[PDB]
Amino acid sequence: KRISNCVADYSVLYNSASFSTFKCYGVSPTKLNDLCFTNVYADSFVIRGDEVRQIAPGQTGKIADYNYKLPDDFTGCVIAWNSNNLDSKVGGNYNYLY
Amino acid sequence: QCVNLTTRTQLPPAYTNSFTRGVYYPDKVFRSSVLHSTQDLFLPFFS
Amino acid sequence: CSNLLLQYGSFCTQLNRALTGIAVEQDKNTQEVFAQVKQIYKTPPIKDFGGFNFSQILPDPSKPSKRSPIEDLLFNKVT
Amino acid sequence: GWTAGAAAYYVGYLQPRTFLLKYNENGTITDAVDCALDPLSETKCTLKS
Amino acid sequence: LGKLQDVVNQNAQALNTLVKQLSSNFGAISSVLNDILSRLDPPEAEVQIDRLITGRLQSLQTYVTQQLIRAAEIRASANLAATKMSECVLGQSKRVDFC
Amino acid sequence: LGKLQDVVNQNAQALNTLVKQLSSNFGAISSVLNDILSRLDPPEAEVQID
Amino acid sequence: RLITGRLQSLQTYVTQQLIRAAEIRASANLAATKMSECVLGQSKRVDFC
Amino acid sequence: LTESNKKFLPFQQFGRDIADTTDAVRDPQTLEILDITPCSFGGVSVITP
Amino acid sequence: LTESNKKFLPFQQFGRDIADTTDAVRDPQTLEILDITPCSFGGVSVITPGTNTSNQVAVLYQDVNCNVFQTRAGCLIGAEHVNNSYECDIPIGAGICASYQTSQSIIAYTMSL
Amino acid sequence: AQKFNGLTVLPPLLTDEMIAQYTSALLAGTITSGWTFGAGPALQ
Ligand SMILES: *[C@@H]1O[C@H](CO)[C@@H](O[C@@H]2O[C@H](CO)[C@@H](O)[C@H](O)[C@H]2NC(C)=O)[C@H](O)[C@H]1NC(C)=O
Ligand SMILES: *[C@@H]1O[C@H](CO)[C@@H](O)[C@H](O)[C@H]1NC(C)=O
Ligand SMILES: *[C@@H]1O[C@H](CO)[C@@H](O)[C@H](O)[C@H]1NC(C)=O
Ligand SMILES: *[C@@H]1O[C@H](CO)[C@@H](O)[C@H](O)[C@H]1NC(C)=O
Repeated sequence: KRISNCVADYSVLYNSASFSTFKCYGVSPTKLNDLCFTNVYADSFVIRGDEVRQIAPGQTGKIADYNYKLPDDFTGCVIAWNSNNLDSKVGGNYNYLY
Repeated sequence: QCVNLTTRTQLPPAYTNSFTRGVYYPDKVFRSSVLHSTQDLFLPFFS
Repeated sequence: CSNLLLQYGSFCTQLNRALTGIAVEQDKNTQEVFAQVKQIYKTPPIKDFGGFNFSQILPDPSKPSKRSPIEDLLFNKVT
Repeated sequence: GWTAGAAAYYVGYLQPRTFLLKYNENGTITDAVDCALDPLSETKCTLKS
Repeated sequence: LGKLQDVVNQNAQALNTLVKQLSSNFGAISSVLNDILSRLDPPEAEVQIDRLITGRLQSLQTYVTQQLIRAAEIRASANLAATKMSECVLGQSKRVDFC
Repeated sequence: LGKLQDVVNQNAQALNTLVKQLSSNFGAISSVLNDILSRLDPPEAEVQID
Repeated sequence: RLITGRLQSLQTYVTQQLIRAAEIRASANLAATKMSECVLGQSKRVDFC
Repeated sequence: LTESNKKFLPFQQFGRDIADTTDAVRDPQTLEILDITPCSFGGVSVITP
Repeated sequence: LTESNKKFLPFQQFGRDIADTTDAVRDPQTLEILDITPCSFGGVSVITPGTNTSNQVAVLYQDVNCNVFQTRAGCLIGAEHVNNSYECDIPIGAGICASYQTSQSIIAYTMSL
Repeated sequence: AQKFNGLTVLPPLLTDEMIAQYTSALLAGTITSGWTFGAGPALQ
């Protein structure tokens, strides 16, 4: 996703009190809105609970090296939360690939 | 839609020489009375 | 940036003192080359020096500047 | 049977080279000097003059 | 003139290069210190700002050396000019091939 | 005397400042090298030593 | 660290060479004056030539 | 932001100098060439009798 | 890999020098001693007559061994060599200069004292 | 040698031959003219 010619704050994106993990190397929350960025991109995907550890700058594995390589200057904030009541179903949900 | 052409006699392509051509502004800044160098994609002179 | 400069605040002490020493030495160089005499000698109004023409090195009153005609050429020659 | 008038178009490919750009007081480009074309042109762009 | 032009051109080139130092990263991810503070947290960006301190300190430390060396040679030049002023101008010097 | 006092004071202030250089951390977490060896293991405190 | 380690050896040699170039120039200037006075004439400066 | 006397070509947003410092920028809306000059110059000195 | 004239003791493989550089190796095929010498020496240099005088230039190599004249200070190309000697203005090295004389081209000659 | 790692040595503009030829002319002028050759035209 590309966001251009738009105004977007992030206080509403943080006070939901529902995100399980919050790995944001963009800025500290108080100083992440006063300054400017040129373009905010969105890379959304699904992953298991044992592979969120490998999504970090400077780590190896089977997902962070073969699907999405994180650079050393990975300022992209990773917001992760559990929504297992919608994207999974009984009988085996195999619609997601990796 | 499109149609097809028929076989006819053409002319082979020729090769000429450029003379100080293919120079553009490499950036959107203003510079006055300065001689600066940039590393971008340009057409070589006398190529 | 200034908080981490305190670990190298001693380094900035010599650099400020070296340029201060350089600047005061450049100032001191001028008085050792030009200020040999402590009395300003005025050029006499009589220009009869036995045939020696001195208008080229002595200052001229035609211009507001006190520079000689060869000094004005020297001033404009170097950027 | 057709006619196309008279035209001539030139196609050239760009290469990554360092170019020395000259600017006047109006801000437009007057001349350009390459660094990998001539040894004389190399001396011009290394001396930045 | 060469002796009056090199002392000015060498400064302007040396003064220009100090500006050129701030345009280099010194092995960091950015040149300006404000960017890494605005795109990374200060606890994590302490390494990048520290290598910017060392790179800019060394360039300033380098710049001080040749300025001190350039101050030394002109001090020799000013001493030579002072001796020539006291001898060749303020009297007649018997030193042959000196004035 | 000015030409004789500067060559002693400048040396003395240079000798004094070398002692002052050992009181700075240079971006580390301590000034004295014995402190990090006492509270941190040498495999981990190698970067602070270097 | 190898780049800055090999860098740090260079200006130490360069500053050393610049100081050595300064004293050679001072010695060359002294020899030039001795050449201009002691050889190309007779110098009245006692205990100099 | 002083009133300058030099105009830009109608495709450039910034403006630099010989020392490569951005000291001129045109406004996105009113297209006004406003010069940039810092305020903090030099230090302070004390005269003691 | 030049053919050296120094014989190695029959228990060694490599060979160093006063400057501590591996410049001598023994080929394990039939035990011959071969020296090691780098092929890239120095850099390039360009001779320019100056503005409003000429347009052509001469290319000088610093320590590279080879219209083209093999000078003492390397290879000089683009400048002809003349046995006559005059006063020079553009220094090159080792008592040889370059100048633009008589059309007219860039010449290289020994500097006249 | 010291030239195997790119630390080349630039030969001087004046070699030992013409420096010796400088000194011979300087010696010849000193013994045949005194100091007038160093302060103008060479007398005898
Ligand atoms: C000293 O030399 C200056 C040369 O600058 C003489 O001034 C020139 O005099 C001639 C004769 O009338 C004029 O045509 C020139 O225009 C003058 N030039 C300048 C720059 O003033 C001056 O006359 C000489 N004085 C004496 C006493 O010989
Ligand atoms: C270009 O500069 C000249 C001054 O040399 C000036 O007279 C002229 O008007 C300028 N061109 C434009 C389009 O303003
Ligand atoms: C340069 O190389 C040629 C051929 O390779 C050789 O004949 C010549 O002697 C070499 N020059 C020197 C100075 O060794
Ligand atoms: C210069 O003259 C000498 C005289 O014997 C000759 O050997 C030499 O080849 C000449 N050089 C040229 C370039 O003609």
